[PDB]
Amino acid sequence: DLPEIVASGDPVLHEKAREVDPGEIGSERIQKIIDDMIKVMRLAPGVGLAAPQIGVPLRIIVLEDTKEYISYAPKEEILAQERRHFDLMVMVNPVLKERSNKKALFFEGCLSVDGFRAAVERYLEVVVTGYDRQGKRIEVNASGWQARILQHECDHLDGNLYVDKMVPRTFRTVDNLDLPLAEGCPKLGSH
Amino acid sequence: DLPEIVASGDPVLHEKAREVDPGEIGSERIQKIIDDMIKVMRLAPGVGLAAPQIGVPLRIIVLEDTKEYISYAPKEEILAQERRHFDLMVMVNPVLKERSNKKALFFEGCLSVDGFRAAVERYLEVVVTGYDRQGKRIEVNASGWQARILQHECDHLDGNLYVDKMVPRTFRTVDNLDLPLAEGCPKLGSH
Ligand SMILES: [Zn+2]
Ligand SMILES: [Zn+2]
Repeated sequence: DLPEIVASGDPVLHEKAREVDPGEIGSERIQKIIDDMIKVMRLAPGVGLAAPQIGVPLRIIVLEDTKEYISYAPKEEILAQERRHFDLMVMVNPVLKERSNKKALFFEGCLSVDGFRAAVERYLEVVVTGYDRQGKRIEVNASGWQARILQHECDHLDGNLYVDKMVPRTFRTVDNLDLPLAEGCPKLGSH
Repeated sequence: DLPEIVASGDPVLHEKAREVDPGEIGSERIQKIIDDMIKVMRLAPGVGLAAPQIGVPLRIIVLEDTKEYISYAPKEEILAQERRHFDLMVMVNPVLKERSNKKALFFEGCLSVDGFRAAVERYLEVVVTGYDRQGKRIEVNASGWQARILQHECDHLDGNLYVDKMVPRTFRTVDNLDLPLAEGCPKLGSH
């Protein structure tokens, strides 16, 4: 039977999650959770999902950008965002940190806050250490849309949601997403 | 037929509205708009509504708390918020200023962002100058839930929405509204 995605308000989403004990990473209990996450993330079509997003107070994140997800989207868009597909990925106790201060500005969404989008700023290049699905210890280096997902997803693990990181007055309805930015709003894009 | 409430994203909501020319206040054109607002505000049951919330880039706000709106709501709640009914009110080119530093923390919502609530801080006592429905000049002094509505509604006139003023990690689904605050969050209520 499957767990649902929790929405804002639910304390689990706005509280620091506990590090999963390496070694228990291989645990069936945990491997289950990881599978659940992966599934849900794919279920309601998404590219990221943190344990807390399903009631699990653990530091576990799953991510993936399939060329089919990207398939459907403005070529010029996909370009500017620097979005590229990347095989499913799982990280327990990830520890993220920017590889450089270059940043970018685009809209984000979260399955815990649907119907809405907001332009938030993220680091363009980042590096995340931590363990992989098998309790093995990995160092993933990324940039572009993948770096954003990592940041987004890792924040979830600290109780932070994009809404408390968005630029003023860019917040909007999924539907009005393509509407013009209000004057005084930074323009989208990189450096 | 009637105008609909615009949702975030729509530039009108995030841009400073223009002062309505005193004298045109009595204008039928404007008196219409004021009526529309009053209607809509009552239509989808609400207590505040700013011109921009219906595509009108003007500095006009309408508000009203009926003992019937107040009717159904926790007696201890209504109490703590210091909410009291007040006859419909209309203000063009209102100019609001706190009467004192004292503040309070409660959840707010906006018809341009439904399904969501967030705890935002407001001034407990305030004073708003400006004209009334008839182009007549007024000075309204308020406190409690009425002061909040004034602030909320006036912000709309400057392109500011509560989301860019909410306390971090209190944002939530209408449904999860009664859920516990996450740890590290200020407690609701007046000092
Ligand atoms: Zn999310
Ligand atoms: Zn509002």
